[PDB]
Amino acid sequence: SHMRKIIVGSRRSKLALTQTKWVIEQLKKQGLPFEFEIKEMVKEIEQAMLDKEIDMAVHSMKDMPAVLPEGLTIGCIPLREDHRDALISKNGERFEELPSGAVIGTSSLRRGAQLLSMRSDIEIKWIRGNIDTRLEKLKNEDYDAIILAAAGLSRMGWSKDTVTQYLEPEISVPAVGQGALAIECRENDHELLSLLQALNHDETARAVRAERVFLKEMEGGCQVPIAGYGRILDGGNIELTSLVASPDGKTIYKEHITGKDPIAIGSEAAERLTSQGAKLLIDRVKEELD
Ligand SMILES: *Cc1[nH]c(Cc2[nH]cc(CCC(=O)O)c2CC(=O)O)c(CCC(=O)O)c1CC(=O)O
Repeated sequence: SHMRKIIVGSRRSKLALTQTKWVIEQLKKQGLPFEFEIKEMVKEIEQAMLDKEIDMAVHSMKDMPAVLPEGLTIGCIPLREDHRDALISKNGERFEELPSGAVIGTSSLRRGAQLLSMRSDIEIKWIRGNIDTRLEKLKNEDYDAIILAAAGLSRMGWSKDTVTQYLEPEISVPAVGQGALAIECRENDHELLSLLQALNHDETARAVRAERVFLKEMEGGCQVPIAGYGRILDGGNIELTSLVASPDGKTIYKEHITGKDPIAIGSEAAERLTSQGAKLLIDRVKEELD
């Protein structure tokens, strides 16, 4: 019959479309009268959305801006995927087993600084590309390993054949939002917001909100050696781990805070780390990037 057709904007990568289709398939489980169509197309997707050219988009949370444009919102955060960083070694060695001088591919200062904090006798080498391109570069270029998000590999069904070691937060604190998706829509799209409600995972959303408040107060992002991971403890409180590192791994600011209110705990984590010197570090790193 004649039902509202929800237009879902997506990037064209294998991963982007996979995450988008995942979300659509989950929403279909409610069996409500909506049709979904993907429009293959964060700031451009946002402009299209404000213009009503699309109704929603699915992004990786770790790629979301600190402030959404007025009139848009994160209308849903589904159950988190794996939050962890993953090591993918060409010849199968765990992190501690890689040979002295092993070249590990990442363009993330957060990742590389944490690895250099554990081992001096490795090299961190820039790499770019979508996940599949990076895995090919590992094979065909001078890298001994790469770091990827476990979540991306999982979404694609590639983990089994790729991951050498899942990195616990104790040794690589994840990027804020890693493994979470942001489903963005118009703030006034009440019908779509109600559809999205059943997919929202409150324990994930509250943990990520804490992470995000911390990142925004620190003026962090993907280009900065900053990390934050929140989870819900068995008693119900949120625990937030916050980290800033020097690019060379020699200086590490790392704290844990526990509380009920994600805004209060994110803000406190930020204040704590800023008093210790982590904000000055961030500002200096930004001065020495292009
Ligand atoms: C902030 C940032 N973005 C990226 C690239 C990226 N974004 C999303 C993913 C998939 C995982 C997810 O959905 O959470 C990825 C790719 C990946 O991490 O596998 C990065 C990584 C840059 C790199 O390592 O070169 C970052 C920065 C960071 O994670 O610190």
